[PDB]
Amino acid sequence: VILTQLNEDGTTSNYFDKRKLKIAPRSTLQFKVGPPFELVRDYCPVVESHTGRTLDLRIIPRIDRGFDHIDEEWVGYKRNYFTLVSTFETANCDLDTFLKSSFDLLVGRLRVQYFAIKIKAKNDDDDTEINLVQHTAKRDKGPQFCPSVCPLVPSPLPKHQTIREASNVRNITKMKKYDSTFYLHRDHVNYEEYGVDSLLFSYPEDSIQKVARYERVQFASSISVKKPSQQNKHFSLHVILGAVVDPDGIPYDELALKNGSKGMFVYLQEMKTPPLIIRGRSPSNYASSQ
DNA sequence: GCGACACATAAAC
DNA sequence: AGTTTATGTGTCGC
Repeated sequence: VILTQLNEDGTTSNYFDKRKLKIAPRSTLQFKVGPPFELVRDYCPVVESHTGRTLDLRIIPRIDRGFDHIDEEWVGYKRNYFTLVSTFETANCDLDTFLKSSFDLLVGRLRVQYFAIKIKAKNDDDDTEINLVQHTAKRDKGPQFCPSVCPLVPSPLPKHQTIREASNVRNITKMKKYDSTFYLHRDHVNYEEYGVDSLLFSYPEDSIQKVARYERVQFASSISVKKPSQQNKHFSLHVILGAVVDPDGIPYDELALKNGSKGMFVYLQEMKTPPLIIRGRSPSNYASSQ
């Protein structure tokens, strides 16, 4: 009934079929590593502004809630939360150096203001985009919102156990414990060490995330989970790393910029999951029917 | 099949 | 040690 795999950090992922077994909502058995991500492609090259060195980039994503591996399929539930986390790394540049440097897109050179991640859901068979929604912990007693673009600096991805532990922390002392893992506070650096043109100082806010954490995520309530043939639709979750540039023929999305104008999120790299099945609200998707 | 409201139960403190 | 929080899911009414 429960199939167990050891995660990288020694925690377990415990896969079970909610059609057959009901587990408590706050059980640690609801936390588990989801499907592994794969490269879709690399897009615009990025170079350091004096050396000309190409910046090596890699997205490091993981799903930590919401998906079970059940007989060779990855299965989620429309009504339930998933968690998708991601960082990125720069193989050839340590963070401290990276933040003092400046970088251009090779298209002919657009200056990078900052790096950021976004996520999307798609129908994996036809590339149609599917809406995602997020809640706060208050769920129906708080607002609903669509996942946002997350400015980020390079960082290792926290272990599954760390994401689990930090999921519902309010206590101030405990929050302090995790702060350095999730945030860089630009207002606490020595400003005299940095040039006006430095990458750190073109980030839009002082509080800069080191990890993009999309928690309490669902597919939009209106998604059809089956095809007309009654076969399951196949979905995929995508993570896109971009460079945000000032707007004034390569893939990009428009972005609501800080100063009011509309800039460009220029694609750098994209990863996606294998095909995903989503179980809808039908009673037959739950053990209560049996 | 979906929005709303309800109940239940382990985590968080 | 008890209370509140957070979240899977049961149920009602259209």
